[PDB]
Amino acid sequence: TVKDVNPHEFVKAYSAHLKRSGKMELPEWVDIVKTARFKELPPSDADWYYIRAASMARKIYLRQGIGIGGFQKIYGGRQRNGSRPPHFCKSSGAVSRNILQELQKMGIIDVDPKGGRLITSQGRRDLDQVAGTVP
Amino acid sequence: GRVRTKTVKKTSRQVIEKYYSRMTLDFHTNKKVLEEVSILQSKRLRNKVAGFTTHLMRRIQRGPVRGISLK
Amino acid sequence: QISKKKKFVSDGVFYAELNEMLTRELAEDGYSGVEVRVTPMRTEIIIRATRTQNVLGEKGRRIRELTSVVQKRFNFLENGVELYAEKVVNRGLCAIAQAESLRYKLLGGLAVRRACYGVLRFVMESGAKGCEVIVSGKLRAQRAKSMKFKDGYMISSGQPVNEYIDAAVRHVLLRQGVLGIKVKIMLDWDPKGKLGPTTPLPDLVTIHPPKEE
Amino acid sequence: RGGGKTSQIYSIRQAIAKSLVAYYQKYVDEAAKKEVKEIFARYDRTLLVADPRRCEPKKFGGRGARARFQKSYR
Amino acid sequence: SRVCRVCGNSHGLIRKYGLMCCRQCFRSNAKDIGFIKYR
Amino acid sequence: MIISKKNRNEICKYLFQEGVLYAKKDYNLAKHPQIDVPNLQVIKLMQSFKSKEYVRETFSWQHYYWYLTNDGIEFLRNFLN
Amino acid sequence: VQHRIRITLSSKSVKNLEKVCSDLVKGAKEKQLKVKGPVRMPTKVLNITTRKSPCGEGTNTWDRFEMRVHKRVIDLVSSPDVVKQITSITIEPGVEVEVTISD
RNA sequence: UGACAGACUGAGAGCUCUUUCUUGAUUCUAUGGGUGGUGGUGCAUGGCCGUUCUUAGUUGGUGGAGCGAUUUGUCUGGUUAAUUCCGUUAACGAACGAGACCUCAGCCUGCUAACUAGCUAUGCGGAGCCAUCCCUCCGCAGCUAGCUUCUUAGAGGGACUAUGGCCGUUUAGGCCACGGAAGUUUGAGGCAAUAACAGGUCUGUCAUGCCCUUAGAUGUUCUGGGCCGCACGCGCGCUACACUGAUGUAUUCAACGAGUAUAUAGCCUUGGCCGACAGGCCCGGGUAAUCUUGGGAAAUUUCAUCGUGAUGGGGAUAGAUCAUUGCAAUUGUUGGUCUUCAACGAGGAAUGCCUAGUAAGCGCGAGUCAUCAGCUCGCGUUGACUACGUCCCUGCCCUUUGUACACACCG
Ligand SMILES: [Mg+2]
Ligand SMILES: [Mg+2]
Ligand SMILES: [Mg+2]
Ligand SMILES: [Mg+2]
Ligand SMILES: [Mg+2]
Ligand SMILES: [Mg+2]
Ligand SMILES: [Mg+2]
Ligand SMILES: [Mg+2]
Ligand SMILES: [Mg+2]
Ligand SMILES: [Mg+2]
Ligand SMILES: [Mg+2]
Ligand SMILES: [Mg+2]
Ligand SMILES: [Mg+2]
Ligand SMILES: [Mg+2]
Ligand SMILES: [Mg+2]
Ligand SMILES: [Mg+2]
Ligand SMILES: [Mg+2]
Ligand SMILES: [Mg+2]
Ligand SMILES: [Mg+2]
Ligand SMILES: [Zn+2]
Repeated sequence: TVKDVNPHEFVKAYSAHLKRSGKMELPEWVDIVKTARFKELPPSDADWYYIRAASMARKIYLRQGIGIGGFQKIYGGRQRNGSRPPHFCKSSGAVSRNILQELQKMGIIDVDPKGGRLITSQGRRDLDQVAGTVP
Repeated sequence: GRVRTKTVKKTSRQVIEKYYSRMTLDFHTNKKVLEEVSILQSKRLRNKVAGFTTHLMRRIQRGPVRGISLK
Repeated sequence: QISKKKKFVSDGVFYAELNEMLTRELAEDGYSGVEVRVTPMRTEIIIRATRTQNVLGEKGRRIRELTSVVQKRFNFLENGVELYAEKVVNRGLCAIAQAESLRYKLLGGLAVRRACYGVLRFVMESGAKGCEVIVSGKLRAQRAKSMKFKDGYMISSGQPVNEYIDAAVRHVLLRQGVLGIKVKIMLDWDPKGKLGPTTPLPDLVTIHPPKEE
Repeated sequence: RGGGKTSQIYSIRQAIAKSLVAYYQKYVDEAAKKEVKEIFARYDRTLLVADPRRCEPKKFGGRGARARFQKSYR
Repeated sequence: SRVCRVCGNSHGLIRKYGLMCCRQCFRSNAKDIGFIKYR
Repeated sequence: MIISKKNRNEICKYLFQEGVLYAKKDYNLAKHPQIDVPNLQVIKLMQSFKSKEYVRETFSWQHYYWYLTNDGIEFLRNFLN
Repeated sequence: VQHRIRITLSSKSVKNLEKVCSDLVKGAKEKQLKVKGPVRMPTKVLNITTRKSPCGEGTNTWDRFEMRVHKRVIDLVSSPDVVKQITSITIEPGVEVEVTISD
């Protein structure tokens, strides 16, 4: 299944799935937002939203009940403060919330009582289907 | 540097004198014997005193020796 | 509701504050310790001193006052906090009482060396392994000097210092300056527990004599 | 679990090695576990024995176990 | 607006765990409170 | 010190019932517990009774412990009792 | 008639705590009660590092102070009166006894 | 004694004045005397700390030598990290320091246990699939455990140089080696002698002598300013000078700690929604192995973009603007957004720290704290080069020796 495929080629395969599998909405700020306070430029690849989606539905598929203030820590990283020492900074909550809301508006994941987000039965199904098709 | 100090050396000789018969040439049994005859405040002190008594018996079983007076 | 960390820290702070109080009142009384034992519904606070009559006073008016004010300051439930007055088993093996004695002799005007050897001899006659008395300050002169009086066994490094040494520091407000008294007392091995520590010195050996049959 | 990436890899190494030794100990044979023990312990003695090396604590007067703050005289 | 409970001083105050003592009074009373020097 | 007769009256009645008293050093606390007064007067009339040895004082390291004395109980009885 | 009684003990000294902790367990072993304990919880070390000098001169040297706090739990099934019969023996100084009723 | 309206005032200080209500022996006036003082003096002191001093050193009793100061003991030699030990011996017998000791880390499928730690099996739930079962990956619940390996913390055990070889009075010891978790005292700390310093601290202490002041105050409190000012010299540092890299994806592995009734949701904050960020609103947990937090850290790994260019290295200086904390942010508290793109091309003479999970690299926690960490104290992560010596330089210990030094060669 998903743990038998390398997580790089799998995310490439899934992020190609959501592309040619129907569609989802895409905000009217996707081309301008940096995805993190500490980032320097927006994501280099124009097809990053889908990557960020395919990489992100694998998080809920291997875990259970992850909020947004946990995804911000997931995709946060090192922030360099110029002449002061660098520290750890969290990414932006707007993209994190929006991709989950879209996965809801496709039925891959759903919000969870007791808080958090959980993979759906059908969302589990297509992830293992696509996993079956990765070299 | 593993020089044994005065307490260990003195106690080793002075326990050799009192019980020559109940000691032997094995370290471990000598450990137990020394635990059955004297009151020491650390396991490391016991292991050190028993280690100095065991080769003292090896050289006693070899030949003569200084101040300890075996009957 | 209070956590465990803050509970234990407050307990220790209470004991520190209480003792640093009770060393002001029971000064010319031989004060020698306080112990806070907590029972259900009650907290016993055994004061111990060398002259229990003095802390008790006349028909216990002083102990009544102490109980009442300890209750009121530290917001104990009323009638929940009580004080007692035990007496130190050996006055001559406690450096708090001995330092206070020396303090009072000094402030009386007694010559320094006479008082210090008096303290020394009393501690040695009460069965202590050794004693050390340090007196420091302006003794007879404008330059400060210190005199050390020693006797018997005395150890200063390692772990047993904590359990085999009883030490006390006390100021003297003699005219024209301040004197410092340091009293160190080496206690002796007492498996009973009444007079000294139970565990022997880390370098001490006991070969049972070779019984014969 | 625990440690870092290299430390986890070495822990897993030791896990396969000691697990195989214990399996041949308890279920296969005492002689053919000696075999595999000798092949494992001729290559590297720390597929079976772990490193007692730990991170030495830090002491004041410098930022590190052994390093000290740079000293200036004038 | 935050002083040592033992001396009412304003510098080197230890507010951790709720002590509220200055760094010198805490040293003088550390053993009585129960803080042991192990290492 | 300028204190109303009512305020000192309550300081003496509370000094009566138990005989013991404490303040803190916090100056201008503005409401002593156990009795109604800004905690300045309490200190400042114990500062009088100490001078007349009606009360024996322990500075308690700047925190003010007061115990009524056999000499001052006889004075204070003729005052509110 | 049988509840779920949890008795929690805290101390600064290991041995004085473990004496009482064993005493309770054995006092509840004579009554053929279900004693699920003692459960040991991670020692909490309260640490304060302070400069030795009062005046800031010389080598900067520190002393690290520590309070170890130990947390034991004993589990019982009984009525609160039988346990109060048991947790009424002589308790060493410094030990906290804080019996409650779990859900 | 308290107070209205204007002046007085920064002031809504009845401070002071115009006006006369209010209040009653608490006050006022002088003498005396106390009191306060982060006032002076650390060269009057106490306590504490640092250093001499990281080394092995120090001292009585009795006896010996000397007129005496003094000396021996406390030593020729071997040995030790050690005034450690063997031994020698006008000394014998002892006291401290070293060691022992205590803390942490290292081993234990052995003991005690554990629903506030989990692993295992079985059941039900999902998803894949030669599909019906089996197989794999997760979820969930218990009277599953002949469960405690992993986690926690208690009791103990374990190493003693024990065994072997060689060197050595073939003593004390030393080197080598199998074994072993471990064979530098296993590693790292805590503790730590005599004698001393005119070392630092009166600005920690209602610790303190003396002096000074004590009302027109050096007391206390309020308001505002400074402590941060800037031609310049110095010390600890942070960021770098790039490709063994920067940027942008994907990927994802720790430990030590922390969480005051914190007001009526409040300290740490999960979860949901709004927002590009900053930040906000709502429903909540936790006084805690229970909730934050299996602490989903960074360096690192991965695939792209850059291409030897003061470049996309570097991020100083500065403009505009938003938000947060706080009673108040101005000489910007701090955090965001866009813009501005300085020196710096691996650094002269000099100089510091370092011998293994160490140096160095990387981030995290706590202290300070309403807000502010380039600091300090800890913690894990990645993990080497070199040496296994010497007394050349800087010093230290012991002996012999010279001395016109004794405040002692800074003589
Ligand atoms: Mg860096
Ligand atoms: Mg002032
Ligand atoms: Mg001085
Ligand atoms: Mg001094
Ligand atoms: Mg002599
Ligand atoms: Mg003589
Ligand atoms: Mg003579
Ligand atoms: Mg050591
Ligand atoms: Mg001082
Ligand atoms: Mg001001
Ligand atoms: Mg420095
Ligand atoms: Mg850049
Ligand atoms: Mg990168
Ligand atoms: Mg500031
Ligand atoms: Mg901080
Ligand atoms: Mg600082
Ligand atoms: Mg000459
Ligand atoms: Mg001369
Ligand atoms: Mg010269
Ligand atoms: Zn203080």
